[PDB]
Amino acid sequence: LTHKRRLSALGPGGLSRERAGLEVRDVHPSHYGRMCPIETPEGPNIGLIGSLSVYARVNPFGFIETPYRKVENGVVTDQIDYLTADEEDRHVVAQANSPTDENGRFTEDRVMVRKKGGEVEFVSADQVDYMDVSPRQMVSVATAMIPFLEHDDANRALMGANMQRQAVPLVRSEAPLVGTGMELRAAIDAGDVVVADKTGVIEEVSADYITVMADDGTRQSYRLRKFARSNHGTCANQRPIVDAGQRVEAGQVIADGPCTQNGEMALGKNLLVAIMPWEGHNYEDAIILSNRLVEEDVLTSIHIEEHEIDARDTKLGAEEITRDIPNVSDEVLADLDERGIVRIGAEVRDGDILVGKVTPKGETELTPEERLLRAIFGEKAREVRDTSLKVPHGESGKVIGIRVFSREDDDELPAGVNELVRVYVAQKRKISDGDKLAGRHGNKGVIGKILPVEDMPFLPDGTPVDIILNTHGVPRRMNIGQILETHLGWVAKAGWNIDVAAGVPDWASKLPEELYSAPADSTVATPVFDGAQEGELAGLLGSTLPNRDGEVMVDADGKSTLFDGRSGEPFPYPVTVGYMYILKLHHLVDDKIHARSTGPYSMITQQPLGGKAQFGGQRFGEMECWAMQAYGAAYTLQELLTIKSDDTVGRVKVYEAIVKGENIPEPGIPESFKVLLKELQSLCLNVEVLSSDGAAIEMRDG
Amino acid sequence: LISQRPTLSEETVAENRSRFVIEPLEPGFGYTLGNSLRRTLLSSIPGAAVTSIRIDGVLHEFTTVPGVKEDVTDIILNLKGLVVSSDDDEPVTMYLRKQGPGVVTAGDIVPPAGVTVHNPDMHIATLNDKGKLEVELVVERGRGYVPAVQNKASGAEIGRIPVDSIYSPVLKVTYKVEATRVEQRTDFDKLIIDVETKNSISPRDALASAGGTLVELFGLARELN
Amino acid sequence: MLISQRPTLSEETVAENRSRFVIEPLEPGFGYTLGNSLRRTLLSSIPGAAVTSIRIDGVLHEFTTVPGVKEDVTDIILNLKGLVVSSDDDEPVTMYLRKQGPGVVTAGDIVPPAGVTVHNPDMHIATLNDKGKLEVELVVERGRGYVPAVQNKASGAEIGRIPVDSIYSPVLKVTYKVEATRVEQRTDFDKLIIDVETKNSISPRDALASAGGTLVELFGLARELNADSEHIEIGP
Amino acid sequence: NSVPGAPNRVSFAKLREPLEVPGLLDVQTDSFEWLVGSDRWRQAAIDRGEENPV
Amino acid sequence: IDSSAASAYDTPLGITNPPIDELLSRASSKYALVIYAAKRARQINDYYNQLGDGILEYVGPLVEPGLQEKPLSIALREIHGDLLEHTEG
Amino acid sequence: EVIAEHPVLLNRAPTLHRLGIQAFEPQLVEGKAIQLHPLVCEAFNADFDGDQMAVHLPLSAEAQAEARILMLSSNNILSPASGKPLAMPRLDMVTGLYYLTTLVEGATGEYQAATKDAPEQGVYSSPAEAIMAMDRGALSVRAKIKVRLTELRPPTDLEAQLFENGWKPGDAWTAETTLGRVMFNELLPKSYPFVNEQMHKKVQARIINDLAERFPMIVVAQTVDKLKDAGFYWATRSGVTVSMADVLVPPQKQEILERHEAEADAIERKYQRGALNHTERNESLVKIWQDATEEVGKALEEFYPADNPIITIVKSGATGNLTQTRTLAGMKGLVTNPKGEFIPRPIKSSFREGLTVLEYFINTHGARKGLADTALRTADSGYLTRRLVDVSQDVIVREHDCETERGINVTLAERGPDGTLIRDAHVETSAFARTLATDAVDANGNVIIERGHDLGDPAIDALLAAGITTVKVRSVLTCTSATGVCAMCYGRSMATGKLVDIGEAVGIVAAQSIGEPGTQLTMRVGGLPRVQELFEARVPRNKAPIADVAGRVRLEESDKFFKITIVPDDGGEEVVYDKLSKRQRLRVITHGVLSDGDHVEVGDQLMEGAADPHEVLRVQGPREVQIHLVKEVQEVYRAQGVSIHDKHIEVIVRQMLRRVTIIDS
Amino acid sequence: WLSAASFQETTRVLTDAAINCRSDKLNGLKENVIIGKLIPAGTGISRYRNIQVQPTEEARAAA
Ligand SMILES: [Zn+2]
Repeated sequence: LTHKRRLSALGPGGLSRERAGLEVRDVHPSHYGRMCPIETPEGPNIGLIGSLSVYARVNPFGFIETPYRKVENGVVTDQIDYLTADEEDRHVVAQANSPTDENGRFTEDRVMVRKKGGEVEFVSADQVDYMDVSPRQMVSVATAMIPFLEHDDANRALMGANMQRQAVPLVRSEAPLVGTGMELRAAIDAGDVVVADKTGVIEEVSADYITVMADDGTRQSYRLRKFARSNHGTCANQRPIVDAGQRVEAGQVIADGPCTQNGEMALGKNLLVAIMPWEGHNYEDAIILSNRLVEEDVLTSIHIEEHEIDARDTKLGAEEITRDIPNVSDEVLADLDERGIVRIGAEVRDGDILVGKVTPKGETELTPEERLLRAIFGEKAREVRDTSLKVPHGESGKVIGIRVFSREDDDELPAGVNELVRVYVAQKRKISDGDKLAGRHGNKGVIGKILPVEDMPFLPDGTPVDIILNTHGVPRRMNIGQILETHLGWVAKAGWNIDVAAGVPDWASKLPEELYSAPADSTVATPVFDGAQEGELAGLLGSTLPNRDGEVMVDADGKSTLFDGRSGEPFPYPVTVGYMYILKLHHLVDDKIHARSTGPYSMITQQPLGGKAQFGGQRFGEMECWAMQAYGAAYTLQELLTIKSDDTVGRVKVYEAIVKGENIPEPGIPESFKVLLKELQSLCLNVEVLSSDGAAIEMRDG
Repeated sequence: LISQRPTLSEETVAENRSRFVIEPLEPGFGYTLGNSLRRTLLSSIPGAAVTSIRIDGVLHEFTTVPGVKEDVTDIILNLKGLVVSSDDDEPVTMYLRKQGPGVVTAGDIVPPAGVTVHNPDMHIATLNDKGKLEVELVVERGRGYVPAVQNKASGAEIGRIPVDSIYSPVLKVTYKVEATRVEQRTDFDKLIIDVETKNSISPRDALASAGGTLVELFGLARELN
Repeated sequence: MLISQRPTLSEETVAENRSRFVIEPLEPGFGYTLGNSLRRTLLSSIPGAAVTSIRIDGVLHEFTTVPGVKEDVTDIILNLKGLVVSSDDDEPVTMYLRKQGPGVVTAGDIVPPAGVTVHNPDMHIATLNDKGKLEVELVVERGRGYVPAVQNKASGAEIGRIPVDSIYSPVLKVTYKVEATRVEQRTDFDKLIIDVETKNSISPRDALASAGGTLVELFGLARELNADSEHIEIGP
Repeated sequence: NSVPGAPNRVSFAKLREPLEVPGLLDVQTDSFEWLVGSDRWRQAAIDRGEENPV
Repeated sequence: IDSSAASAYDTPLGITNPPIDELLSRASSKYALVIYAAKRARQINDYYNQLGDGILEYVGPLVEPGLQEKPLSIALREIHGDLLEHTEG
Repeated sequence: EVIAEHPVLLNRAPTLHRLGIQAFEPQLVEGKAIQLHPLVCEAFNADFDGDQMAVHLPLSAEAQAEARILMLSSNNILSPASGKPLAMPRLDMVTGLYYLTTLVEGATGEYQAATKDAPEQGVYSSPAEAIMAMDRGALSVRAKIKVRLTELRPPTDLEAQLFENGWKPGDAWTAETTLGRVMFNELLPKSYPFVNEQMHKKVQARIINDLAERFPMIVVAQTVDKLKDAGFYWATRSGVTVSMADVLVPPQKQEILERHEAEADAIERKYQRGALNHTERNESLVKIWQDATEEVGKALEEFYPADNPIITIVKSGATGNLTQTRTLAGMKGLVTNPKGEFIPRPIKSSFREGLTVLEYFINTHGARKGLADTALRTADSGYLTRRLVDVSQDVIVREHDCETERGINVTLAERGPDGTLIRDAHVETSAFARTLATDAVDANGNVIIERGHDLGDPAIDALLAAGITTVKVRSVLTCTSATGVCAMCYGRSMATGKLVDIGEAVGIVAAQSIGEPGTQLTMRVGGLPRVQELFEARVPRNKAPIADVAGRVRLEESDKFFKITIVPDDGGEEVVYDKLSKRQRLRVITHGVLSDGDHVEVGDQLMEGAADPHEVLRVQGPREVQIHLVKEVQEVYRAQGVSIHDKHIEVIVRQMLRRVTIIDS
Repeated sequence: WLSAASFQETTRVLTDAAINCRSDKLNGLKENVIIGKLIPAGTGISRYRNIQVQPTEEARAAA
């Protein structure tokens, strides 16, 4: 949804990320209601990419318009006019939070308005000629889903929106206890939810199809996507939320999507959080999790990977997909069917064969030792080379789907390709140390510890906390909105009943009549710039209802007396506890860990490749060389440069010495220097290495 | 100096809840005893749980059964809430099989002699006129939390679906001290510990098992001197 | 159930009365429970005797200095609170300490009554001046743990009494630490290290044995609800 | 309210909304249907004041 | 005397078992110590990889080695024990 | 078996200094994430919010020896730039060591003086008895008591009055302190005297510096580990939590806001009557709202208790400022335009109360401007560091002593009120870690410090006590070594703490030390561009011409320019200058406009700004231009609270003055 | 010319060096890094590379 609503300043006919100064990456006062000032990348593309506001439209000429309510003589009318920046500059626009009477007359004389050049000012009620429609007219869709946004700093709100776009779908979804109201509309307009087209009744509901009757007399059949891989590897399956015989309406949500519960957006989970330091395991933005999350599969996600291999036509022959595989054992080919492909449901580990392919090899002169060994054991040398599709390093899972295309069955394959086969491997990942969790207020962190249930601090009722967040990270980042959310979250999962005896309480004067009492597990909405206040929050904290034992675990200050799990003594001071909605971001250690001892190399300069997908090495750049030179470590730097990157003879000699146990030999000459010398000579430059005598040293060793 | 030894008494709060009082105790000693008992109850109480399931027409977890409103993953998530009691160490097998429209609950599982299911009203699945469910579950015994064992370890077939098993039968344990016991001095503790289980075993049995484990440990602590 | 491997306990002498016991291997999570329970039991379970109150001759109203001796009242109290003493009776007993003339009044000069003995006769208490005297009356009771100074139990019937804090426990200092070990590709087992320093009237091993016995009694009282339940069996 | 089947989520909002949130995907669909020249785009252009939409 | 016995530390663990200050006192600089230890370790490794049936020239570890102790650790222990001498170039 | 005693190198990009690559002993873990020690983060500039690290494996014997000796993390605790410790307790640990060591009046079981009926209460015979009393709830770790200590050294003052010979372990002395301070001193080495102070971060840094200067580095590493463990243990029991009830607002904020808003309304009404400009109104409103911000900040600071969880973190030195606390509870204040100019209307709402729509919009203006400027600053700093490294790389210590009598004059004290000789505020980076070139001689000539002595704090104290205000040290600027520099001229190495080893690359270290604090060098011409134009020997943007000769000054006035004529003091051709920009000011002459009739010096500056170093070199000499360059660079770097020793700047400046132009071949 | 070419303005430096027929002496950090030789600093200087290590006479006799 955010991708489709994105405004980019880069591309053909646009700016470049390098030729753009600190002039276009600014929040111009004309962006109000047209471009969101919060949601933008925090990397090198800051300010060059943005998102449309909620109410923004587009002119036929390509300009962005925003709606305003026309006011006259201090009376706010119901006529909405769409104005652009040029038309907005001429008029003076008020604020949507200005108090109005029953008809529209401003109760107060002084009104906050915006003049031509931004110019936030106070004017009389007669100068105003326009008013905003909603308090959240300046925010985008992602920024409008952050509760208590006005209590968070701009940087933390930016981070919160960016990370909220990065959540992964969990196996089971749960809507937040405290939201902003931009969850039904966002999920419905996203499109991943299934919506009934015409009113009627359900006839047959299953896990993969829904049949809907209608008053007209027409049957609508909806097919639901089940365990379908998205563009980024996540699992996108839909589940029905209706029953047979239920009567639906046109527009009613009929089947949830990946991150959707009952038609509302649900990107994370509500967890019991305690705000306190704990033995340094949450030091420097780290997170401590309970083991109940792993046991109950709270933060568990399904990831699907696709591997495709094609047998084409070569010049030396044709490539055949079969379970022959000249030189392997016999147990490797146990999960492959008659046609040489794995079986559905077979678990695959690292290095296991998925599709068995083989290619023509031609005539090659074998080593005499290999010929003698084959003569001894009888294994005849076949002129075919194994090129089977194998599971990449550090990957595993279960095979859930095989798709086969063949040219002999009239399939529109590209030229030269004869056969093609794709295999889908699905894996359930639980939460683990190194995974990144975050919140809606820009508070992120990697899990540093997963404690047992009996080690976590617990309430005097015996309820362990689910997550421990450090105290030292909140005040210096100016994102205390989470704390407010925490308090409100508790009330949401506590129920409340304001004592209306002896009249309505003074602090609850402006509360709506439906908020005077709520049951347990109820969900509340806090719109972006018009929601719960601090006094109302304190009053609701004081008005919460007891637990099943008739006692209150959290007092009016939002603090509880926790016990120590591993010691038993209660902590000397009360600790802030509550419920926070946290998200599991798409930064998992399983996709980050990489190691290599020896692998593929490059062609021109015989240096190791780069990247996890290619089993490449880590770059030892110029800054690391400076650090080594400052340390004085000449030998470490020399070996790193010579015998780990470029010394072609040195690499194999070092490997042999390590295996056989001898000393590491002396380094040679890096290949990159010889490449440089050849490139210099090709420019008609006479570069020659001189020995001590004064002769020329030839570089043609070999 | 007190010559009166501590004593333990029990009171009943509910069918699966109980409250045990230990008194008298030395000052500053109730919290540690309560925490030791709580940790032993939450960690080392043996129980029984299902370890694998096999459905008729499915081959893996990430699929769906025709005629069933819930896919296999939701069925497994529902089955992970079963409370089962077995009296046999080696694994046993239970069979569930229903056809036609209805709501397949935990009361439709027919267990062998020696295995019982304590909640024959939990929701497992729902079937329409074209839905048939036929599954077999393997019930074993153990303690703690054990993640699923893959088929490459036990050499099982392709249709078997390993399931995470939680064997702990204890729901919630808490404690509180009073420090009101008086003999000649007014600074003696009184421990009150509330235990609630999953109806598989009574709280008395869980407390007795925890006491036995702690007795063994603190006895090996003193005999090896 | 059966534990994977039976835990073992080993001692390590550090000083005349100081030891460092090691218990390993332990199932993951049991180190903390065992360590905290053992520490509390050692510190507040073993019975013992200690000096409850003192009365210094010549000091009745103003408790600032004692004539004829270099040390003041506070130094005398601190020296006496370090006096280790074993007793046979449970009711309070009275001991006398009389010294005539200059010299060092060591703890050996105290005349022990029947059933009461001292274990550090070379503990310095006070240093009298030339032609000086010191008559101190001590009250010795028996108890367990550490009790603060109980205030005078009279409205002024006896005014010279000086209540002092009573260190009944023979064990002086216990510190427990939990580390991680590995048995067989399982680097999650716990190892418990208990450093215990006691007085010279008891040995740390005997203190550990007494604490273990008391804890066994407590948890057997807990176990008596159902002796035939399914628990974890250590073995032999 | 507007959505037929919606869960009950009480709100702390104290201001009425005169204008509802528009279609969040119109920025793409409207542009493409202008490009193709669909009938609904022609009707919208005519109802907005037109001479000869193309 | 506290000043005389100011070098009172706990038992070093693992890679820090020979205190670095004493080793630095043995050698001139830290780079000299590095080359000292590296050359002694190379000599020990050559001694371990000696044919046995040829000519024995490199002296073995002058201190009793551990079970599977690295030659560099043995070299550092020998340096700390004043069992070797070196001359700079 | 194979990974035992085999060090591995850990690196985190960017590598800004040497401590970005460090050697560690590996231990197998069951996860997939590298476990990093909490005390090496500041060296790596690493936080656990998604960062990644690279691991390299040395192979040869020389590589492993270098990893063990040179690059081990337990050997590099002090910064090579300023010498301050980097592996020291920070953040949570500090809080613990704060909470442990603070003293609270009226706590449980505190010391009470003896009365006419009862003796002293709160006196314990040993720390073990105090621990046994606090385990029963009868004592607090922050209550003043009298305890008899036998294993802790007296604080260097009671030891000289109680033990005539000295204190040996087992000697008993009575200390009036808290149990937390007893525990903290149990953490410290046995021969270290009792401290008995509240552990602010400055105090901990001072203690760790003292340990590094006086004790072996293994002892320092072990002590730092003990402090880390204790701080982590006591941080979780410190009771620091963030709650909406802990964020208090001062009760007199409304009165201050109302009074200053009345003043603002008066100014606005006066402006509407025509008797005000736009700039004057903006300046008056800015001053009014700045005064309101200061008043609200002072009221908030005075209102909060000393044990508030928000105030405690800031006051302990753990992290944060008072400005952030004021913004959280109080007044946000004045915000800037997108072009960097204060907006007359302030943000009078704190983030606890909640900003409105327009205040949030202006806050977004400022925040995005800062975020976008940060990346450009980082790129410029990286480019400058690369240039500095590529310049000074032939500066390597090649000898021990060049045997030179030439040096640099360094000032210790300037005047003194009546002869007290107030110490200069910048003597730690100008006179420390240097060797004297000549014997220090004062009035009634007597050698205080001999030639070749490494200057330290005791040496500076002795020199100040003797009445000596200036000294002559040895620097790399004046060194007569053929190739490279020598160890005596460079002096002490800021990392090890002793004389620099022969063969160390001091140029790379100097370049990295200068270039590392570039990201935190906020521009206010100043900041990073000033440094870049200083190191490139460019003419300044706001060039201020200096006098060429000394003598009479003649001023000529006109429109859009001025004119200065310097008549020679002893006669000659008077120097005539050229057109000067009017948006600049003349130099203030003591008490101050340089109207006319003044006697300027040989190189006295005339206008206000920056003088080009080329004219300084041409007029005065190479020594003066060296002084000018070093002073300007240090002035730029000291405005952000960054400590860099003068030797790095001196090395870089030395590499800039190595050549002469040929005119008469 | 090797360090100057590696630093900045490769074409101008190469042209000037070719015209001047300059001869790099190969003694510095950057050149030795490029060609693969030990840098002339730290442990790579002649004083530290030529250390001769041998057991002392007493240890030789004892062993
Ligand atoms: Zn020199």
